[PDB]
Order: sequence, then structure tokens, then C-alpha cells
Amino acid sequence: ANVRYYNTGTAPMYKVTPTTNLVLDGDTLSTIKAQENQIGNNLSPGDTYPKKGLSPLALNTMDQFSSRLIPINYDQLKKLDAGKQIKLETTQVSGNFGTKNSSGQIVTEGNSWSDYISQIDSISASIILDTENESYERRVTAKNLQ
Amino acid sequence: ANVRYYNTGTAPMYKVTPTTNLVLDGDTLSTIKAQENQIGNNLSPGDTYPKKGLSPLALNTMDQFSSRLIPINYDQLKKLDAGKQIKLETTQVSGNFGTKNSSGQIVTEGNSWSDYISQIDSISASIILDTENESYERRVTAKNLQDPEDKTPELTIGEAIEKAFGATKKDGLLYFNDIPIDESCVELIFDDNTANKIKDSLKTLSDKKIYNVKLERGMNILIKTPTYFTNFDDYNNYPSTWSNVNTTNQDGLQGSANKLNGETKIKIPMSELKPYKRYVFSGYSKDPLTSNSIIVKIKAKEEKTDYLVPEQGYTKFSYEFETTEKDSSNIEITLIGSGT
Amino acid sequence: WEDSFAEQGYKKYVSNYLESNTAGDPYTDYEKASGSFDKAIKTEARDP
Amino acid sequence: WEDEDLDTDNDNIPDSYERNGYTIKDLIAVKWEDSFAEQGYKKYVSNYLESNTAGDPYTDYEKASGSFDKAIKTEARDP
Repeated sequence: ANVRYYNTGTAPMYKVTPTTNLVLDGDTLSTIKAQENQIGNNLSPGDTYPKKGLSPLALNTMDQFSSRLIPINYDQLKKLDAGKQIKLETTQVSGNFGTKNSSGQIVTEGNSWSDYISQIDSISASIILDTENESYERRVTAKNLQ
Repeated sequence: ANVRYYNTGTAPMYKVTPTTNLVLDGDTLSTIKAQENQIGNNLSPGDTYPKKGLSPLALNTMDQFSSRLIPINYDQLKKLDAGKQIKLETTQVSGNFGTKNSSGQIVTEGNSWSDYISQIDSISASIILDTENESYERRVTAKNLQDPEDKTPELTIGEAIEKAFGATKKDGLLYFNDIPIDESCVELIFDDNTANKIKDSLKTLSDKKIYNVKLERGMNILIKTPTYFTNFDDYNNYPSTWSNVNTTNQDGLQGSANKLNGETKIKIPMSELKPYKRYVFSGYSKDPLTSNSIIVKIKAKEEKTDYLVPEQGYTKFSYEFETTEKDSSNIEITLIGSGT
Repeated sequence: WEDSFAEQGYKKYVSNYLESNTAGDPYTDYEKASGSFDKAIKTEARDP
Repeated sequence: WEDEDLDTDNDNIPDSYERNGYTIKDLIAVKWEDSFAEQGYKKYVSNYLESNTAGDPYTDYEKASGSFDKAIKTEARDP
């Protein structure tokens, strides 16, 4: 598959890794966690990987170390050869944020974006504004009146 | 694949690992992160890995630890055997830098360059010089004005170039290792965001120069020096000695003191310019009676142009033409007309 | 906060003084008003 | 003292900073006079409200003097 990314929000992400899912027709062939080939280092908010002038990124493997190309049986191949399409889905994503040390090294080392999500999504509300060239999705706090 | 890197800018980088990407025709064959084989230990700025005197560098595998050579199916083999070409690109480059202790020993461990990229890019603007021997890309810090708290000194373009490369302010102009970088004598390419901002900032100033307009946050500017330069005081680097040279007040500008009728001629052979390209030709204005400049070079368009000066005011102009392919013929340009 | 600060373009915001991280993101309130953390964060997210 | 109240610990004097410039001598930032461009000395200012005014992790006093690396191009010494 050839694929690029997007990022609409308020924060960059260092060491971005999405783990995606393939579906053909009601079923799930495989769910990939991305290897070190298709990892991304920098991704600023309101941008994409790679930039707006290049071809997309490849993925072809499913093993942890990049080997073992993805299999399909006979019947799914013959059904796929009748013009049908597969669909690509995002299950979840992970990355890192930026903390700064003593007026020095901005250290981003295992400071994971995973363990701050369940807190923020049960605290804020969600606003999406859409226009003709890009969208935006923000989360904003509100008060429990109880 | 055989490939060698390069470097440009200011800083070195240790333990480089590029991630490359292959493309045939709209598709994507593979994107490979570099393994331990083709890793590069050092890159001194203005050089290449490996050095000038050796073979380039080959990559052939894709795994985590190097085995399992890169595959291609049958149809793309039939596409490639037809004689088409595949293309190779970079997506991102990570590495380390050099920090030390208080007069201790240099440590390079976890001092990753990857996290300092997006912090720098959204603050700076980009300036790329293209000379005919190397290139030079720089990032220069900027000032925001919508936030009053964001203190920094604001400076103009003509000082930003002065601090980007180390330039000597000779006689009001400036040079870079004895090449004239003037507002007048260089070719300045912008894009629509940059040009849209700067030409809509020019009408607010008295002096209609573009070096002394104010810097902003996000800009991408390319400068390029020409090959053949016709300064009339000195430095007309030219195999074609000019015909009917006028010698009256030829310092720079302010010296519009030759008003002659007739033609001047230049003939340039193919041994000193490189073929197969679309050159650009630029200049400034005057208030003569009338003139034309004729191009008579074949395998291109060989028409001439109308001069059509609106004023005396020193107005630039630019045309284009194509080259031959290493023939015995020379490109001949004539300047005909009455008035200057 | 005063009304004259809106003339020079300053903002105005409050927070909760029973946690140090009132919007849940791991930056503190003083880190987020005084923008001394990272520049590539957009300026409209500095308010807590 | 009175003209030595630096906000960020960039090890540099804010009196030396908002003014015309500051120059490195004997690994100490000193004030600027106009008889120094005959020697080869530069002139530069920055923002004192930040410890890293450019973004790369070298500090201001680090980058003004030559105290960080030698293979860095000499075109990148002002902050």
C-alpha cells in the first residue's frame, strides 16, 4: 500500500507510529503495527508525511523485523481481481511529546503520548470546524456541575 | 542502487541514517531505512560521503539485519526492461551532534537531531544561494509582531543576507568571496506567498529597493548568480570582446551618460556554455528613442523583441531562449537601435 | 488584569487552583501562559 | 549590580544586550565601541528573554565565543 499521513491539531508528534488495519469485504485480513521503515521522525501540526510535493510512503510487511510479506489465499485473490477495493483503517496511534531540561537539551525519550489520552477525552468536549482546504479538531474543557 | 550523499549549510552531523524512497511511475516500490552497512560516521560541511576520490555507496537490502534482497514482480520487470527510469528520494534524515562537558570529553549519545527540527523551522525563514560551483542553504531567525511579548531584534533582508554569509560592504554594495551580490546584479526567484507579501509591502516605503524591506516569519527565497556579467567598470568575464564599446561614465548606475545610435554585437561559442538548457537574459532600462535585441540562434526561437521603454527609470527585463547541441555554430546576439 | 492591557494586544485567562495541570496536558499553567516550552505549538493553545 | 540583572541564565549582561552590541574578550562579554571593526571584531544583539534565542541547543554565551566545536562554519557565530 502507498499512504501518506495528516495531522490536524495543536501539537507536533515526535516518533510517530500508526498501526493500521486492512478490510476487504466485511472481514479483516491483517492489522499492521508499523516497523522502522515507515516510522516518521518529525510531523508538525497542519502538515503531512512527506511534504506536498512528493510521492507517498510504502508498506508491504507484517513481521516486527521487516520480512515476511503479507499473504492472501486463492479465493480472496479471485474475488479481489473482480474490481473490488480494500479499505484502510486507523485503530490507534502513539508518539512522544517535548519536555525541556535545565535550559538545555529538549529531551523526548519515551515520554509517551499514550498515557494522557483517556484523561483528556473524558474531561473535554470536541469541536470540529471544516472549510474547503483543511479542517481543524480541538478539545476544550468544561465544568462538571455536580 | 549506487548513491552518494552530500552536505550543505553550517553544521556537521554524526551517525547519519537516511531513509530513502523509490518511485517508478506514480507507484512506490519500497522505502528503506538505512541499516548498519550504509551508515555514515561523519559529514564535514561542504563535502560528500564518501570522499572525492573513491567509489559511491551501494545499498541492496531492506531488512532490520541485512538479508532478504529487495523484490520486484513480473509486470514492473517488463516495465523496467522497456528502458524506463526509476527515481530515488529522501524523506527525512536523523543523526546526532557534538556536545561536551566543562572542558571534558565530547559525548555523542542520545543527543538526537530529530527533535530540534520543527522547533527551528517554524521560527526561521529559508534562503538558498545557487552558485555554479556549489550551493548554500541557510535558515535565519525571524520576528513576529502580532505578539508584543516576543522580543527579538528585527532586521531587513539586506542585513539578513549580510549575516547569513560573511559579506564585506564594499562601496555601498557587498561581495561574497569576490563575487558581486547586489540588488542589481543577481537573479532573485521567489514564490507566490513571498512575492505576494513583498510586492504588497513595497508601496508603503519611500525607497523602492527590495533589500531594505522588512523581514517576516515564513519565507522561501532563492538567489542565483548568473554566468555572464556585463559590469562596465570592471569584471566583464567574457570571451567576446564587446563591439563599439562606449567609454563615458561607466561606474555603475548614476552614469547614464552614453547615448549612442547603432548596433553592438556578441558571438559566443558552445565551448564555454553548457547546452540543452533554457537560459534567461536580464537587464535594466534607459530613455532612448528606439531599440531591439535580435537572437539568431537555431533549434530555438530566433525572433527579436520590442524595447518599449515607459520611462528612463531603471527597469529590469528578462527573456529566454534555447541552446544548440555542441555544434560549430555560435549564438549571436545583436543590439540594434537609436538612442543609447 | 486591566482593561488597558487589551490595547497593547495582551490576552486574558484564568485556571483552576486545585490542580497544576488544568487542561490535562502534561504542561503546567505557568509553562503554558509564559510560552517557554516549545515554539512549534500554535499560539492559540497557550491559554489553559 | 544595577545594570547586571539578567533574566535568563544565558550568562550575559542585559545592559550589554539591548544596546548596540556585545563583544567577546577573554571569555567575558564586554560592551561595544565603534573602533573595533578595524580589528576583526563583530557586533551582534539578540533577545535576553530566552536562553536559546535561535533554537539549536547551543546557548548564547556558548555560541558567541568559540567554546562549542571547531568544525562549525564560522558564518554561524552570532546568535
